[PDB]
Amino acid sequence: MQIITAEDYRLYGGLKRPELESGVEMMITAANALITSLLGMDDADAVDQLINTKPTRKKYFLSSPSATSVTKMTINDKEIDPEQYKLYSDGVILLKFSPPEGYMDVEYTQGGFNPIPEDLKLAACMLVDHWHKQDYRQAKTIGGETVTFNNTKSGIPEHIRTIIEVYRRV
Amino acid sequence: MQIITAEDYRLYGGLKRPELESGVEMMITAANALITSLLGMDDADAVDQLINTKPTRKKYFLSSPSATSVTKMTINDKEIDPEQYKLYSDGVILLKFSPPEGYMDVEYTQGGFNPIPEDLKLAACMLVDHWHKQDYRQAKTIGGETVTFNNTKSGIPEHIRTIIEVYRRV
Amino acid sequence: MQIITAEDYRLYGGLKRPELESGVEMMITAANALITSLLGMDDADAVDQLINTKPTRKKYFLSSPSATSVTKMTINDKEIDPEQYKLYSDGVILLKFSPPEGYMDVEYTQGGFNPIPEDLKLAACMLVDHWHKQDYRQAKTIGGETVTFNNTKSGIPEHIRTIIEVYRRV
Amino acid sequence: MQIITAEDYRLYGGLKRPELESGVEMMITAANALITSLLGMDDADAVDQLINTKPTRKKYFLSSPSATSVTKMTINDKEIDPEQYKLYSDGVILLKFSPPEGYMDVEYTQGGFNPIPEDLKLAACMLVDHWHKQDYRQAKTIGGETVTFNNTKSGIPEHIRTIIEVYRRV
Amino acid sequence: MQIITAEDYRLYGGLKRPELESGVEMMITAANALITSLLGMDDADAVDQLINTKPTRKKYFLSSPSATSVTKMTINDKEIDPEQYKLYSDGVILLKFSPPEGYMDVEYTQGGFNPIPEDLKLAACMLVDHWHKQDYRQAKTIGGETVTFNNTKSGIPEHIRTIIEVYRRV
Amino acid sequence: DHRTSIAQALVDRIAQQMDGSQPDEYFNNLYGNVSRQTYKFEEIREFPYVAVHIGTETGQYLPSGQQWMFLELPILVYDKEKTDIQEQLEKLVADIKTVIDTGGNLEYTVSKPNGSTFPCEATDMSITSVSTDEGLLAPYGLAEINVTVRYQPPRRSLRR
Amino acid sequence: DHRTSIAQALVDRIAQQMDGSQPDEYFNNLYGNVSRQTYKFEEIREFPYVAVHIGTETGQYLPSGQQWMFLELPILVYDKEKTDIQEQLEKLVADIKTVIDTGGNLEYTVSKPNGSTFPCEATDMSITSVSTDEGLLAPYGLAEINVTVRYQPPRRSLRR
Repeated sequence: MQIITAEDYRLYGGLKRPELESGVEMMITAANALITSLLGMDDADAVDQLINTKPTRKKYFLSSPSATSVTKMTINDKEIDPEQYKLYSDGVILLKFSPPEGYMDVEYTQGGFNPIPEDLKLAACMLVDHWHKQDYRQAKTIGGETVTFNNTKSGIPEHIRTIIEVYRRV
Repeated sequence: MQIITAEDYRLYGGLKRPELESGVEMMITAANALITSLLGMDDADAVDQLINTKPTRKKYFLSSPSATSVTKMTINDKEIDPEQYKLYSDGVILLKFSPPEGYMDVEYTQGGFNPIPEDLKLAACMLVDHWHKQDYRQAKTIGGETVTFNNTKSGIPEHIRTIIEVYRRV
Repeated sequence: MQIITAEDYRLYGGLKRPELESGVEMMITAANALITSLLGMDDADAVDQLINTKPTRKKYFLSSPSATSVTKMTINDKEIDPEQYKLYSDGVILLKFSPPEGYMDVEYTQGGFNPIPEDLKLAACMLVDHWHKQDYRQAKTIGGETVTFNNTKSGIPEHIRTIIEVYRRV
Repeated sequence: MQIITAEDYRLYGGLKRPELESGVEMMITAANALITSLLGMDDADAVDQLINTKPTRKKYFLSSPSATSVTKMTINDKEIDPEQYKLYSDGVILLKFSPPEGYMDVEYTQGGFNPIPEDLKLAACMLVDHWHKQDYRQAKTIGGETVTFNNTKSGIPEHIRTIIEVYRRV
Repeated sequence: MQIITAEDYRLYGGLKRPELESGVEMMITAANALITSLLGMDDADAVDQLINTKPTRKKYFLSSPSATSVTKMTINDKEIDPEQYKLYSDGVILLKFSPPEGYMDVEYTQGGFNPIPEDLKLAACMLVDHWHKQDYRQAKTIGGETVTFNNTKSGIPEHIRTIIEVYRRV
Repeated sequence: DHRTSIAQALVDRIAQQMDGSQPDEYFNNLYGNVSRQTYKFEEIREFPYVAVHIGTETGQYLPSGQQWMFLELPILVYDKEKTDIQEQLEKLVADIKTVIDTGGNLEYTVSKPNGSTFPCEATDMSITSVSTDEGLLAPYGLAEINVTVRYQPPRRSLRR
Repeated sequence: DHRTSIAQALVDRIAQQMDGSQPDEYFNNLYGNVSRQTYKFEEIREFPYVAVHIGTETGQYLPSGQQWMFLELPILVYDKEKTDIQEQLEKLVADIKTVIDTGGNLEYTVSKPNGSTFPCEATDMSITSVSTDEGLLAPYGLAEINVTVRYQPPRRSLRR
C-alpha cells in the first residue's frame, strides 16, 4: 500500500531541491506503513478466516469489509457451493440454508481502497512533516518567535486524527 | 462531490496571483472529500441495502434520506410491485401490505444536495485556509503580534463545526 | 533480532563523520533488545509450551502467534500424530478429536517478522536519538532557545509509543 | 553479578582521563548490586526452598525461574527419585505422582542471565551517571542555562524504570 | 556496629585536610547508630525471647532473622533437647513434637550482616553529608546559584530511603 | 545585499581550510559539519558542529553613490566531552580564529538577476568576542563567537 | 587563548605559595583545597576552599599584529565558622591579596598543537574588588574577589 510517494510530497511541499534527503524518504516509507496499519487494514491479498457458526444464525461478517469475492468456503471440512449463499457489500455473507453447528473456514480476496482518497494523501503528508520538523514537542522559542503545539490524542496530533477516524475501521 | 473549486476559493480570498500553488489545489481536493465524508454522505449513485423486516412493521427507513427513487425491492427473493408501497421524502417507504418476516433487499438512487448551499461553500473555504496557514496550533508570537487559537472540538476548529452540525446527518 | 544497524541510523541521521562513537553503537545495540522485548517477542528459535487441556475444548492458542510449525505434540506423554489436528495462522491449533483431560506438551518454531517493517525501523532510530541527545528531561533553556518535552507515557516518549502499540502483542 | 565494569562505562562515556576517580568506581560497584537486587534476583549459586504440598496439586513453582537443575527433593524427609518428576523451563516442576500432604524440601542451582543483555548494561550506565552528576534534583539554573528533571517514580528516574520493569521479576 | 569510619568517609569525599573536624566525627558516630536502628537491628550479642505457644503450632519465628544458633529453649521451665527441633535460616524453628500449651523461653545469638554491604556504606556517607552541609532545607539562593531539595519522606531524604527500604527488616 | 551569499562563502571557507590539508595548523577536521541552513540544536547529531547565524545588516551612505554596509554573524560552536570540554572548545575557537585572521579577504560570488555570478570580496572582516557555556549540561558544551563584516555593494545609484 | 592555562597557572601559584613555606607571611594552609574544575558549592566538603571561575575574555587590536586581551577571574572563597567568620575571611583575603600583589608576574605554560609547551608570562594582573556574605547562613560564609588580567597572545597574524 502506497498512499504517497516522493512526487506527491514534492507537490505538496513545493520542493525544488533536486532530491529528497534519506530522512524524508525513510519517513515517507514509514508513514505509508503506519497509516496502513492504524486504519486496521492490512496489505495481504488472500485471507483465510475461521468462524464459529450455529444453525440459528445465517448472516456472517467477513473480517475485512473490502472483501471482494469468496473463493472457498467449507463447514466441518464439508464443502458447500456458491448457490448456497449470497455475498453482499461490506463483506456480508447470507446463507441460504441453516448451517450445521461448528466451524466454518473461508478464503477470500480482500482488495482495498481504489483510488486512494485525497484526504488520506494529505494526512500522510502532514504526518511526514510532523516527524520531519520534529514537532513532537509542547513548545519552542528559538530566537524571538514562539509556538505551542496541539493537544495530541493517542499521541497522534489532533489535526491529523480526525481524518484517520473518518476512515478508522471498526 | 465538489463543494468548491479553484475559482470559488479565488473569489473568497481575492487572489490575484495568476495561479494557485499545488499546496492550495491539493488542499481543496482533500477538503471536498473530507466535508463530503463528515456529513455522512457518500458519492455513490446507486445504493443497495438489506433490511430486516417483520409483519408488525410497515414503515422502513432508507439508509440515505436524499434517496430519490426506489428501483427494485424484493423480499426473500420474491419481487413485489410499485403498487404495494409508497415512497415519501427523507427516504421513508410505507408498505401497503404487512410483509412476510425476513430480509428485504432494495436498490435506490441517492441523488444529493442541489444546489450546494453557500454556507457549506464558506466552511470549505475556511477549512482550506485552516490547513494552508497551518493554524493547527495553540499560539504564535512571531515578531510582536500574538494570537491564541480556538478551543477546537473533535479536532475540528469550533467556528467551522457549527456549520457542519447544522447539516451533519444523524 | 536487529531492527536497525549502524548503516540504517547513518541513513536516517545523514551522518558524515567517518564513524560512530561507542555511545551511539551501544545505544543501537540496546535499542534493538529493548524494542524486541517491549513488543513481547523473544529471540528464541524453538519454543516448548505446556498447556492445560480438557475434553470440552479443542481450540488451543500457542504462546507466540508467529509460530510457523508444530514439531511435536503429546498428551500425558502419549504422542499424537499430525492427522489428528490442524494448525492455522496466529498460532491456532484445532484438534480433530476431543482430548483426554490433563497436560499437553508441544514444541514449535516461532519464526518472526519478515521483513522488519519500516515504522519499527524509524521508531528505533527515534529512540536512539532520544537517549543520545538526553531528551529525558522536562525542559531546557541553553542560551536563549527553549523547549518543553513530551508528556511521556509508561516512561516511553509519547510520539514513540503509538508505533509500539500498533504492534504491541496482546 | 557484574552488569558493567570500568571498561563498559569508559566505552559508554568516551572517557580519556587515564583513570576513574574513586567516586565513579564505587558508584559502579553499588550500581551492580542495586540493579541485581531490584530485579529480584540474588547472587547465590545453590538455593534451598521449602514448599507446602497437597495431594490435589502436582505443579509446583520454584522460587527463581532461572533454576537450571534440581539436585535433591524430599517429602517429609522421605527422598524421591528423578523418575518421579519432570522439570520444565521457568522453574516449573511437574510431579508424576500425587504427593503425600505436608512439606517438600528441595535444593536447586539457580544459574542466571547469560549473556547480560545490552539494555541492562545501558541502564546501569545511566544510573551511574545519575548519581555521579547528582541529578537527584528538581531543577538547576547555574549560570544562564536551566533544566527540569524527570518525574521520578518509586524514586527511580522514569527513563531508567522502563528497562527495569521490562525485566522486573514477578 | 560500624557501617563506616573516618577512613571510609575520607575515601568517599576525597578529603586531604589532615584531619576531620569534631563535627564530622560526631556525625559519623551518630550515623552508625541511626542506620543501625532504622534497619530494626540491634547491637546485642545474646538475645532472650518469650513466645506464646500452642499444640496446634510447630513453626515458630525468632525475633531477629540473623539468629545463628539457639543456645537454650524451655517450655513451662521444662527443658527440651536439640533433637526435638530443627533450626532453619531466617530464624525459623520447626518443632518435631507438638508442644504443651503455654510460654516458651529461648536464648539465641543473633550475629548480623557480614560483610557490611557497600550500598549501606554509601547511604551512610550520604547521610553524613546531608547533616554536615545542612541540607535539611527546602531551598537556598546564596549568591546567584539556587537549588531545591528532595521531597523528603518520613523526614529521610528520598534518595537515601530507597537503600534503607531495600534492607528495612519487616 | 549579500547576507546569505556572504554566510555561504564563509561556510565554504571554513570547510575548505578545516578539511585536513593543514594538519600542523588546525587542531580538527569537520568533515562538512559546518552549515548555514541546519542550525537548530535539535538538528545536530554529531560533535563538533559549527552553526552560522545571520545578524542585523545596517547601511551608511557616502557623498557620491558609495555606501558601506555592516553585518553581524553570530556563530555557535557545539561540542561534546571527550577531553574536558573547555580544552576542546579552546581548540576549536583557536582553529576558527586562525581561519578568520589568516588567508586573504573573504571572496563571495554574487548571483545576479541576469543569471551571472560576479566574484566580489569583503573589504574587512573581524572577530570581536568569544564566550563559553557555564558547563551545566554534560557532556555537551557551547561557545559563542561574534563576527563583524564591512562590505560595499555595487554602486547602485550611479550605475542606474 | 590561554583562559584555562592561565586559570591553572594561578591555581598552581596559590597552592605553591600558600602551602606552608611562608608561616609568618600567610595566615593559612590550603592543603590543595584550591581548584578550577571542582567549584560548585555542593562539591565542597572542606573549609576553607578557594574556587576559581573564568570570566569573559575580550580583545583589542593594535597597529601591526599586536593585540591585547583582557580576562576576568571571579574568585570565591568559601569558609566555615570557628572564630567569627568575618575575621577568618579577612585572613584569607589578606593572604590571597598578598599572593596576588607580591612575587613576580604570573607564569603560565602554553601547550601547543605541535606538542610543545612554551613558558609565557601575564603582563599585568590586578585584584579590583572584594565583597562578603550577609551572614544569614551559619556557620558558612563567603567572600567574592574580582581579579583582572591583561596579556598578549603570540603575534599570530605576522607569524603567519
